[PDB]
Amino acid sequence: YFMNRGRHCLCVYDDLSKQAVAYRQISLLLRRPPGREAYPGDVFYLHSRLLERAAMLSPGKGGGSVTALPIVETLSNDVTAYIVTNVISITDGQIYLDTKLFTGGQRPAVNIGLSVSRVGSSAQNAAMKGVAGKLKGILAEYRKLA
Amino acid sequence: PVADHKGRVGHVSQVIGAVVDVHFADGVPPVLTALDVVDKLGRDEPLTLEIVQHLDAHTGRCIAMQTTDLLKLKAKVVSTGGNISVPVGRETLGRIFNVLGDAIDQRGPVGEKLRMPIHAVAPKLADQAAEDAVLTTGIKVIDLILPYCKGGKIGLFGGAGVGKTVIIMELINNVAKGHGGFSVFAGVGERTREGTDLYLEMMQSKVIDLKGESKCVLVYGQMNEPPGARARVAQSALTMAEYFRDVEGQDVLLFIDNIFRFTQANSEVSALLGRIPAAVGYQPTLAEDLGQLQERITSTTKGSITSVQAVYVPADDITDPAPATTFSHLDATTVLDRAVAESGIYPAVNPLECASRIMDPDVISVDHYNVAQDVVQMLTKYRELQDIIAVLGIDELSEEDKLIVDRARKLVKFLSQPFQVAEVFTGMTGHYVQLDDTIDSFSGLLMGTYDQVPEMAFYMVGGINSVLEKAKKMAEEAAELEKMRRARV
Ligand SMILES: Nc1ncnc2c1ncn2[C@@H]1O[C@H](COP(=O)(O)OP(=O)(O)OP(=O)(O)O)[C@@H](O)[C@H]1O
Ligand SMILES: [Mg+2]
Repeated sequence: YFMNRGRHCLCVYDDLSKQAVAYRQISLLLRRPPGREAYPGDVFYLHSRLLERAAMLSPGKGGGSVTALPIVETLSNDVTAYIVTNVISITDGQIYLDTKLFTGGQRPAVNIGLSVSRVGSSAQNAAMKGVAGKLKGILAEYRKLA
Repeated sequence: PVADHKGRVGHVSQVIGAVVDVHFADGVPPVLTALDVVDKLGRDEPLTLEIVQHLDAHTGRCIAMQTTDLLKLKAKVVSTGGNISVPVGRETLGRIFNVLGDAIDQRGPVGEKLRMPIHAVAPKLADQAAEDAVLTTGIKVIDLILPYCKGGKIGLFGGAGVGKTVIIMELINNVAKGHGGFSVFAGVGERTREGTDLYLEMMQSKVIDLKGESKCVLVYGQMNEPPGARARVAQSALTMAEYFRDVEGQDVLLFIDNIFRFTQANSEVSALLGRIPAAVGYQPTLAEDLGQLQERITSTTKGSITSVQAVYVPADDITDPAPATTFSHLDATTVLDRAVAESGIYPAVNPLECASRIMDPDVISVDHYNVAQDVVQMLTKYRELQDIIAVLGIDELSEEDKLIVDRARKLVKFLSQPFQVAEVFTGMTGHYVQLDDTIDSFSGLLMGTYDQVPEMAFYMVGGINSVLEKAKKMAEEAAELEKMRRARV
């Protein structure tokens, strides 16, 4: 509603892992052929059409936007699961929270190595651009040398 | 009021395992309705069915609470006019019930004021409570790393014979006996001998004073019971707990052992209902059943329910759908590991895989939080170092890495504790460590003031004072041995 009227919104889904379970339950009860891990065949398309609705409208349509922050749970840091892979292949990035870092005292446990933002510096303010650009190189060198 | 379908006559149309289909000429009663089989059938006990599905406008699929032996087609069935209801009130205190609410202790009639259906709607958002406290259990690992919250939901995850039952008994002894409010022990798919042992223990400790006022209720559907009763004993026990919480505003303790058997029974019945299995082979409604059951186990604005649930992990596979789905429904999670138990460390809690909700400086004291975080960091670093140690050796570490390894080994030994209920297995008097003592001892150990104390002094002891006493005894023995060796010259 706010996107189509020149305003910006943030949508948080906590969490898509359980929506997939609910959809699988509904499909199985209604006699749908099970797929991988008993999930329905069109389980990717569900999240794919859910997350494609978050966009940045052009100036001709108002300029509003919706930002999506879907949340997904893994088991023993296994990102090879079915729905986890599907969601990773849909979003424009990922903030991977590592269990080992969380217990090691690092909070938020953002694993910079496994995290990525495909938008890049385009989504940064002019003030933050230079600081982040130099910081990325410094951290990369520190991790390599460490 | 009286139900409009009470006394409705139906006939058994199909029998497969514990699932029976009943045909009603005037229309199938509402789902969850309780039906009774009227035909004698030469059975030794009555037969009761619960409607779980509607096949059509006249046929309904039901699950039997007793064995369906000697059950023929066309057998007459009569509706009871409502769901399965169980006794509630103070009249149930000190008694032993089954899934149907019948007293199985062979004592006088219950004479309850009223009964309530086992199936009920969970509390709404407006009824939720916002109270956070700390429940002192007397166990160093739990009180330190994963403190329990009063009125919260607790879970113990573990394999077969890891120590789930022992921890539950220790918690019962250390809390329920000295508990102001009431308690409910729900046995779901566990050994029947354990129920007898618990009943004897309660009677001996006067927790259940048959000649006076009792403060506990026992509801037991055990392994021998068919899958129908093992999927509803939990509902009945939780209904009694809900009555105590709401109708009296009383604090209640709900010990469920084991909650995994509930999901297992649901899966077994679902396989017969003709449903497509989910992954592994569980019913597609695994998450929904746990959600409906757990959401009822909560503390509202009227009363509080502190629930301790034992979760069985089949084949030690913690990723199994049943235990995996239970994590999201718990305030405190206690994960037990078989390898830890095999090393002589009891309890076998794996602190790195455990978590608590009240691990917050706004709830627990600042010193408690800092000490717990430091212990977790030390254990995490030691686990990382163990990968190198197990390949090359301890001597291939840095100078400070050796210090971390020694401190972490002492921490691992120190986390062990002899329980007052495991004296037979441990052969040692149990300990009850105060919360403050645990924090002080662990804070001192982290600082390094106990580097001189031997590593084994921390094994199977209580507070720091016990550690020092054991170290003194070990030093005396070592001095005696050294004196004997020297005199041999
Ligand atoms: N705290 C403890 N101290 C000493 N021994 C323990 C302790 N906990 C468990 N054990 C040992 O492990 C055995 C099995 O414990 P327990 O009865 O708690 O099993 P469990 O976790 O309930 O498993 P299951 O019910 O599936 O058999 C005990 O008989 C005892 O020998
Ligand atoms: Mg047990």
